[PDB]
Amino acid sequence: GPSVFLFPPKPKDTLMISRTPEVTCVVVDVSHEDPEVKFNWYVDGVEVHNAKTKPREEQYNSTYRVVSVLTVLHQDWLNGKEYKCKVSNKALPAPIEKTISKAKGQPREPQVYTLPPSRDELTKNQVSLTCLVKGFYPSDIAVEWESNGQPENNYKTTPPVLDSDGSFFLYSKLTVDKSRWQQGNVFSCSVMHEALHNHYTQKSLSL
Amino acid sequence: PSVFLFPPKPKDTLMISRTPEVTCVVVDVSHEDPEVKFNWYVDGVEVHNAKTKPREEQYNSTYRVVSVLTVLHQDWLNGKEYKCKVSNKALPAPIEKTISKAKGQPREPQVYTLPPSRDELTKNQVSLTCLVKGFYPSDIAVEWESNGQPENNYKTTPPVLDSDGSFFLYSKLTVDKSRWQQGNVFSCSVMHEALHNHYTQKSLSLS
Ligand SMILES: *[C@@H]1O[C@H](CO[C@H]2O[C@@H](C)[C@@H](O)[C@@H](O)[C@@H]2O)[C@@H](O[C@@H]2O[C@H](CO)[C@@H](O[C@@H]3O[C@H](CO[C@H]4O[C@H](CO)[C@@H](O)[C@H](O)[C@@H]4O[C@@H]4O[C@H](CO)[C@@H](O[C@@H]5O[C@H](CO)[C@H](O)[C@H](O)[C@H]5O)[C@H](O)[C@H]4NC(C)=O)[C@@H](O)[C@H](O[C@H]4O[C@H](CO)[C@@H](O)[C@H](O[C@@H]5O[C@H](CO)[C@@H](O)[C@H](O)[C@H]5NC(C)=O)[C@@H]4O)[C@@H]3O)[C@H](O)[C@H]2NC(C)=O)[C@H](O)[C@H]1NC(C)=O
Ligand SMILES: *[C@@H]1O[C@H](CO[C@@H]2O[C@@H](C)[C@@H](O)[C@@H](O)[C@@H]2O)[C@@H](O[C@@H]2O[C@H](CO)[C@@H](O[C@@H]3O[C@H](CO[C@H]4O[C@H](CO)[C@@H](O)[C@H](O)[C@@H]4O[C@@H]4O[C@H](CO)[C@@H](O)[C@H](O)[C@H]4NC(C)=O)[C@@H](O)[C@H](O[C@H]4O[C@H](CO)[C@@H](O)[C@H](O)[C@@H]4O)[C@@H]3O)[C@H](O)[C@H]2NC(C)=O)[C@H](O)[C@H]1NC(C)=O
Repeated sequence: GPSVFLFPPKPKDTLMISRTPEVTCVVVDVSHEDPEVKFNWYVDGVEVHNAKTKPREEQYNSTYRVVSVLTVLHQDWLNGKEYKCKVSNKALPAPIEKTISKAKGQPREPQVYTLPPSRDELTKNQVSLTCLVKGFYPSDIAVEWESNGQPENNYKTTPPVLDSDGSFFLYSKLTVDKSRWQQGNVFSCSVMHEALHNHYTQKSLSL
Repeated sequence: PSVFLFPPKPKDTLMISRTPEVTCVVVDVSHEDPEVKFNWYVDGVEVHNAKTKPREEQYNSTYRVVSVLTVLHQDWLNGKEYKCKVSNKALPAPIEKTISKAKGQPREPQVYTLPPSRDELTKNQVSLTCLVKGFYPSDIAVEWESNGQPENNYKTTPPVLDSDGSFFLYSKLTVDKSRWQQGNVFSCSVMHEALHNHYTQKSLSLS
């Protein structure tokens, strides 16, 4: 009994035309008795025929895996067009269908706020710098840290929590050594979201 | 006939006035096959303190049976395991399931209260920030109180594994800009086993 899994493009892939958003349809538990699989793709009902399906790979449980990837348009995804993957197999009484698209709802511009560290944390070895992004819809977002054009990598981004007013919020905490923050250095919190102008914004944070 | 187990709520075990109540769930019950059985084993030894709630009726014609067992607070904190066993006339084997608290040395959380950014002053409301970090396990509970009464207009982020192996999160309490300008004091309460008396709190006020 095969099962089908569908995945959305990464949030950054759609916010800039420099990248290529894609939707991947994965089939697992492909029986050895009947390993033939056909992929039918549909976008808002009408069938599309520009899908690039890779040949099957046998897994270690003697079950094959077929993967079909369809490259989508940036504006089509941001306009909320449903993508449907149809998988047919001789071992399936009925074909399996999976649909995916952007979450419905009017886009909402996120608010970016940078918080200087608490006074209590000025005694410890390292100092936490926090960035608050709130009110953005949908949850597809990307937050990054850098200083003087150089990325910072000791940070963790929280999952988008559903706020009380139907919107989303999250926190991105950057961990830095004490000495760096004491020198009056400037750090920037970079946020990319579809409701922001040019799908990008940043705010500085210094002593 | 799927078996699912869930741990007690993190706040239940930290207060002796509550009940942990480990929950065992059996979904996709067989329509014609009745009498879902239940048995419990604690560290191997069988116990009989279960509360088998009467079943419900779901929309897809698959009812649910839940068995409830209350455990000792220290037993869960000491890491004792719990095993729920099920049987039926549609189940060939007695499918089991075991759950225990996360293994590892508990670490004391650090509580930091952060003020709203200067850019957020121009809005009708301001968002308070409480930073909890460096705690393990992820089982924790965060609340907000102001002048002896509970503020409930807040959302708490899920725990996130940090780079050192500890967890962290945030909680955002939203209050009207009028209240914050007066000088009202707001407290962030954190409950964890690694804290003395399983409780600590930090205040936050305009000054
Ligand atoms: C017919 O209809 C059936 C019922 O209808 C329901 O269907 C639902 C989809 C939904 O629409 C409902 O509205 C509707 O009523 C339906 O039955 C489904 O079957 C599903 C089959 O997968 C099953 O889904 C699983 O759910 C669990 C967790 O479910 C809880 O949380 C989610 C949200 O996170 C909610 O669904 C819900 O809130 C569930 O309840 C939580 O648990 C308990 C409740 O008992 C609460 O805790 C207690 O609370 C009380 C409070 O009084 C006490 O305080 C007590 O002390 C507490 O303990 C808790 O608060 C509840 N809420 C929350 C938020 O937690 C998911 O985790 C499952 O995903 C996991 O499982 C798969 C398969 O095993 C794995 O891929 C993986 O599991 C684990 O993953 C780990 C990853 O790190 C890994 O390490 C582990 O090893 C791995 N596990 C194993 C064993 O290996 C996934 O992560 C899964 O989605 C539904 O729960 C069930 N319905 C109900 C009501 O239970 C039928 O499917 C449907 N169709 C048919 C054909 O019958
Ligand atoms: C036979 O073996 C198959 C292959 O498994 C491999 O081989 C075996 C021998 C072992 O070595 C495995 O470790 C190895 O992986 C099995 O296929 C697996 O089936 C299960 C279902 O039973 C699939 O689980 C599903 O996973 C979804 C997400 O999967 C992505 O993320 C995984 C990490 O979390 C990653 O490991 C996967 O490879 C996959 O990667 C994504 O790929 C896409 C495109 O390629 C990328 O765009 C993504 O970025 C990738 N992801 C990441 C994180 O980078 C889950 O979403 C899904 O859960 C959902 O559905 C369930 C209901 O089904 C809900 O309960 C749940 O809440 C959620 O909604 C599900 O867990 C697994 O992915 C399959 N493995 C692979 C590699 O695809 C067969 O199952 C096995 N059969 C038998 C009979 O033994």
